[PDB]
Amino acid sequence: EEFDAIKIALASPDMIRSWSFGEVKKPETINYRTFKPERDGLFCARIFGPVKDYECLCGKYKRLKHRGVICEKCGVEVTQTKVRRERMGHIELASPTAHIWFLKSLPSRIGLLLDMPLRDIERVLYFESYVVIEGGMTNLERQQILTEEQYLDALEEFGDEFDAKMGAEAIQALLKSMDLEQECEQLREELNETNSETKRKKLTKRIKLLEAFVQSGNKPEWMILTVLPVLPPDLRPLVPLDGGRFATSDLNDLYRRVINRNNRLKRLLDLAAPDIIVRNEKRMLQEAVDALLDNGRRGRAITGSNKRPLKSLADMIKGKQGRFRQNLLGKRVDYSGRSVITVGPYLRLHQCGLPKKMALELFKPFIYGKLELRGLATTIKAAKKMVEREEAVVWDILDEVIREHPVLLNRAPTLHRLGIQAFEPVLIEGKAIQLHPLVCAAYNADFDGDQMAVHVPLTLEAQLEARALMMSTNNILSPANGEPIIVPSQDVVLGLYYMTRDCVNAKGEGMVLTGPKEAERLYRSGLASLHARVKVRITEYEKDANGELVAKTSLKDTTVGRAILWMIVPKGLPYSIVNQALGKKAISKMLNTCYRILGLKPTVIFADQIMYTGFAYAARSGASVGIDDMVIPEKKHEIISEAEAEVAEIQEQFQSGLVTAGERYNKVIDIWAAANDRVSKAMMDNLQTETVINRDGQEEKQVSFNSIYMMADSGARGSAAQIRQLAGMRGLMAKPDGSIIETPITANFREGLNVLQYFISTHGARKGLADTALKTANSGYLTRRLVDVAQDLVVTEDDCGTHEGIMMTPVIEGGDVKEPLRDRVLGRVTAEDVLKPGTADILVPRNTLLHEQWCDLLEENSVDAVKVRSVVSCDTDFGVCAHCYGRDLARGHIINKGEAIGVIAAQSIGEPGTQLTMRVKNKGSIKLSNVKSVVNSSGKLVITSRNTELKLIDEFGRTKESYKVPYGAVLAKGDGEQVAGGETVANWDPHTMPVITEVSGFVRFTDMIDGQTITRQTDELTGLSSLVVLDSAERTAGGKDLRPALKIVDAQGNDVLIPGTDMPAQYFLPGKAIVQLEDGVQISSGDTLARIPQTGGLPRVADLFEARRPKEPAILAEISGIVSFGKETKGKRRLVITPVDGSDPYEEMIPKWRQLNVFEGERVERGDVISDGPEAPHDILRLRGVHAVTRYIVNEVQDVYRLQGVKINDKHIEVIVRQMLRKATIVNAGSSDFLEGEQVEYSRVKIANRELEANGKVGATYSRDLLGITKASLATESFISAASFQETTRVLTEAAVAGKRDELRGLKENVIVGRLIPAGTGYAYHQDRMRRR
Amino acid sequence: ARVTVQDAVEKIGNRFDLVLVAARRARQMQVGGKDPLVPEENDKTTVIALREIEEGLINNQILDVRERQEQQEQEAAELQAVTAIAEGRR
Amino acid sequence: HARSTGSYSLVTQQPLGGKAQFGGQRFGEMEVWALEAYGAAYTLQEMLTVKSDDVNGRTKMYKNIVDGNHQMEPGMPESFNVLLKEIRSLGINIELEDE
DNA sequence: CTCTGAATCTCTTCCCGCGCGCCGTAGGAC
DNA sequence: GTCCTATCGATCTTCGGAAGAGATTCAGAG
Ligand SMILES: [Zn+2]
Ligand SMILES: [Zn+2]
Repeated sequence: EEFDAIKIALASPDMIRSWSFGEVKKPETINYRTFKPERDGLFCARIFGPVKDYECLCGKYKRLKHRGVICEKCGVEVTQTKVRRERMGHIELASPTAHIWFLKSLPSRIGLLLDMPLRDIERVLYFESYVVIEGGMTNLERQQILTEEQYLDALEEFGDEFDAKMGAEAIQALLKSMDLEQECEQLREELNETNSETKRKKLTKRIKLLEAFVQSGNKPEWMILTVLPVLPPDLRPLVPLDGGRFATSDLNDLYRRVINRNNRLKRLLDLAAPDIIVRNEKRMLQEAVDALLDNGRRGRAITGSNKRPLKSLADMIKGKQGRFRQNLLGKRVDYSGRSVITVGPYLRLHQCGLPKKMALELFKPFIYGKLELRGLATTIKAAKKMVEREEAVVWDILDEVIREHPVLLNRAPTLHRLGIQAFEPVLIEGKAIQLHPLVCAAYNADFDGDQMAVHVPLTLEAQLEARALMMSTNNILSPANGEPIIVPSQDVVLGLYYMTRDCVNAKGEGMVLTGPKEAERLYRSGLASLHARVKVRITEYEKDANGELVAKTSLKDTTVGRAILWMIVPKGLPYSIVNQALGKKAISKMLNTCYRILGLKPTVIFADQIMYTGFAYAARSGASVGIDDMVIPEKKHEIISEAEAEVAEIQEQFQSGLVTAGERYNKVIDIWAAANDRVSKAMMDNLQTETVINRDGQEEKQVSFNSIYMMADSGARGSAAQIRQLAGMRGLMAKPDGSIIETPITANFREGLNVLQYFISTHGARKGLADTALKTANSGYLTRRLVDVAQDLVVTEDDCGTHEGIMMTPVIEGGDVKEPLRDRVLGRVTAEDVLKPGTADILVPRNTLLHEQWCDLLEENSVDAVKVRSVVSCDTDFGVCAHCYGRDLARGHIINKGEAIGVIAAQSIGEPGTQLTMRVKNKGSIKLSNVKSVVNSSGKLVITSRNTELKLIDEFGRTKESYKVPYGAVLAKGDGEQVAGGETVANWDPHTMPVITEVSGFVRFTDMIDGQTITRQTDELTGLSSLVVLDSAERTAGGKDLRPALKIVDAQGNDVLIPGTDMPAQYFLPGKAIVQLEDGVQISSGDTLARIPQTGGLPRVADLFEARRPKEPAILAEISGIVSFGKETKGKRRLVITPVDGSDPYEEMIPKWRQLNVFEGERVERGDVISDGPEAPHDILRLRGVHAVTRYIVNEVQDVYRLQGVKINDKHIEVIVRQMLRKATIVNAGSSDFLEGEQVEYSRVKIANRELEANGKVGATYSRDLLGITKASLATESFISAASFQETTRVLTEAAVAGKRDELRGLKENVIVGRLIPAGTGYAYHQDRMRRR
Repeated sequence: ARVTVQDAVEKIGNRFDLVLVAARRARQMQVGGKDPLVPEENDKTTVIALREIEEGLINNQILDVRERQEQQEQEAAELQAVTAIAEGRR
Repeated sequence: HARSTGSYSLVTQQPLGGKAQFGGQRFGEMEVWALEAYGAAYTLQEMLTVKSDDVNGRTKMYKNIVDGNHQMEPGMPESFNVLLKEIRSLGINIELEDE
């Protein structure tokens, strides 16, 4: 049936009877000897359908001639047997029964509606106590549960003026008595009666549930099951096994238990069994229904085997093995196979080799499609036989069929889209799949026995889509960043490095070659060496600004290898790229440059030719590796012999008591580290110096042709950290607790490691292996969360028309910059007109894409901050505008309308998740940001600001260094001084926080008493002490309310006033303070009154996206103004923030042990830090704005990848951020029909406010709410996507009671229901449908 | 054979619209097969479609131009039949 | 191993899984995400309706492939209907809608 | 006397394929 | 032997998860 929406709601019992075709009565299915289905059972023929294909069970009719008629020998209706899997039945329970889901969801829906605790409703339902209903003229409330002894009281104290039922009957009577709308009105007016938010929130939840039930056609008693439908039998087959036995079926046994119990209850109720017996039977029946529905939510699951609990309906719905993730989202497909791959170097970039047998077994029908068309076979019957005969003509048919038919290859797992690609197949004799070398990088495919699967696209559109989107040559750029995925392989780069290298003296040196071709001849005639230095006439073509090549020819000083390689580089590049010894880095840009100039078609053939030449000349190289090539520097034995001795000296101090325990350790380890550095440097120097050659006279050194050195230098394999362990020393190691081993592994793998050294190495080896094995799961879970939170977003519009955006600046932290501006802003469109450095002059138009040329133009100027449009700020409803997203990183142009950016971004973020771990510097100009500072006695600039940051701008006018300076620091280099690198810029006390005054004047211990607020310490070191201020915890109110104060005093009654300020120079003391300037002491400006003494990898980002609150929440101040204290710390301290104007009495509780950045009079603003530590993304969004929280998220998730060397385009993160805060909470209901306070989807609230403001009525006011991905994925308005993700047993009830309806918008739902996705070609089809409407 | 499709992508300014147009044309050439506007090389219609696009002689509009016109021809003969039938009854 | 056509499972008509049984490769959720990363919608629709799930469709596809038509009739994945029954077996009335 | 704090309760969750290979109603009454 | 009924309706189902999130209780708290 054609459909356009899916609706979910509660099922009324008469609706269930409408579903059913019969009532199952006998709990029997089939005979244990004959295989006929027993009538009126779980497999009744006349209820669900006949078992035979087109014949009735009774055998009266066996033809289509009697189709649709009803037999009277057995009662079964004869029709297509398939209908047997669609017809349902129903069991009419002898007594009502509560639906387990609605009883025990995350809240209790049945409990919430009646406002009755879940424990008490369960106690009633399981026949433990009575509950009085319609109590009438009795002192018994509306529900007022009462026990049997209490009931025994009411039985005689009152007569029949009260009613107290037990079990589901009482709950059904209560539901049937629910005056829903009147109750909701009364409660929505009672909400205003009290301000108890602790109860107001759950009251809002209750009224929301009541409104959802009122609006929906659902009725309360429908939460209590009365008729239980039975699943169609063909969906729960009782399949036989080897021998005369049938395989056990989980659902069948649960239904059998329910039917038997219910029949027993009916039998008793007919025979008038005593109340105790009928109550026990009813409880057993209720518990049996519980086991049938959601087995496991009971006290204990039932089982019929060695404690293997039986799977229930709810068990089959959800779960990793459930339908959603087992058969709908991912399903096994025909026309597919798998095999072990191997490398075929002869293949082109766009080809792959497949076995003849696999080709025949996948393209079988296509072969038939020729056998009839060729007329060589009569029909399928002979065509299949001929194919079996593997006739030599059939191989010609296969060679014709497979001519231009792509095949899809994908390796498991496939983290990113580059793991699935289309290839043009070629037949191969063997059984392994021939894969291309350059492609193996994309698959992460090591050829050490790696299996890979092939899928055959059948239809025409599938073939075209494969060839146009998934072909190998269409995926040369990585979608995660502007980096080619055809990066040259490990072996090829070795060949190119060997070919283009130059030696001092070599055969055929110094002559003149008339052209590259001749050079090649010389090598192949053996007259010249490949590394010989020679002058060859080179000719190069350069395309003009218009785009036509200009030929220029010249003499060039170069090498024979480079001249040979130049015969492969296309006719558009300068010779300087090949005039250098190429390595895995140097070659890569080369290839990239081709795509920058020539285009895709020249680039692919150039890559293939590079691979061919590299393989050939690497084979000619014969760069073997042997034990003779691992060089131990001779000085190493000395470097050890000295270093150990130094440790001995560090030991001697410990042998003399001249050092502490820890200092000995941290000196020994540092000395060993220095020795290791010396050993490594000597080893590297020896490796490069091992080559010295005679150039016609006198020895001369040069770069080393050592095999290991060429392998390392070319970047193929074995970097410096590898050669250091192979030829230097293994170095230090760490214990499983991470402690540095005092005795390093002073050996290297060329020499033998001893038993203890190997055992030490095993610690780190197993730690790394366990890290990999454990992180491989968290990475995948993060990928799933990302895809299920971002599956909705598609580029569905050209321009949204907005003008906002985000400003991009180079990352300057820890001094020098860590990344340039070009990387951030490349490929985005400008937000507003870009101004020339200076004033009144613009440089780029307001909505122009900043491609490579404009990025170079900006880098030419001194532009550091550029505002560009971002996907988070785009104002497009239920989609994302194309202009914000900007460049498609895999194409280079602007992103097309219809691309699924969400899944691409999720894969881009999640692919490197398996690479993480689960366990002044230069001269410039001084700039001060947020730095309010005062002049001390000496006139130095000492900071009076706590958010002070130090920014340094070089001579060419851009900031290159950034620093943060805490409160109380003295700025030696300030007022825009120019200071050279390494010259101390500022000074600080690294241990304690000092407190300083503004004026110079006398002081007293105002309102302070010895013993009450200060301790008469002695300072045993000298006997003259600095008084220690008593804490709030160490003293009672006699010292807490007597807060220490060091207010500056003068004879005039006031201090020298700052213009416009009336505040006296009042200063105070917090706890743990150490104060020297006692009474009668003159404190000058800038004098320190007193002093107060005092991370991760993958989880650091996983909790960041989930927006988990920090264990140590750095409290940010809100509003603005000047802070204050309230009452002191008892239980936990209380403080108050007083703005200049507005609501002065704003208070907030504060932890005692967290030191405060403000004490009593510090000017404060929204977001001002009161304590150190990580912030809260929720608080940041609430206090500093959407742009601020987006910047925080992007930077704190990029700091994880930058540390590990992974590069991901920042935009790929912002999309996920767009998903986190897709919801908003209403501030004022306004003219909108929205609730007074409610969280509504931001798109809906925005469209409603747009139309409302168009009509001039009061639009709603809202705060965008940052939801972590794990919750926001389940918070969508389409219940199918949420229930397909997790907590299905919860969502399938929350949406059920609400009468939810799905419009099937999004990708996952359309994939589930088997229609075209709203993306790509599917988006094109949907867009055509909507425009033609 | 086609290794790349960049030229056609430059012709039809979208990576997906090219797929759809080529599907239309290759379906035409396959079922009720109209002869292609390009010399064959023992190729499958799929690639032949991607051959025609690069020559710039097939797109949406042209196909629409054909389809509508074809319909008119199929309608025109209808009149010649109907009138003839109306004549033949007399 | 490679499979063209063979055994089909009973409860859901998806092809069997394994080597000792003539089964096909499983198209996991990650592969679906990768296909959605490209604009390939027809590929996904075929892969999850005709090749695997829609019982009526996968025969009509067979005839066309033999006939040389290369056109699919997707219909609706049978497995999905099974899901509905599993939910319709509860106290939940979930149904398709016209508009 | 409850209110609006914490604190202490239960529930949900945990990568993708791929192969082997076994192992798979029970006790009691006519 | 067959075929039956019922399912610790006189035990103790495992202690080598972590966490993260709510939901549910309590506790000074005025
Ligand atoms: Zn019959
Ligand atoms: Zn936009």
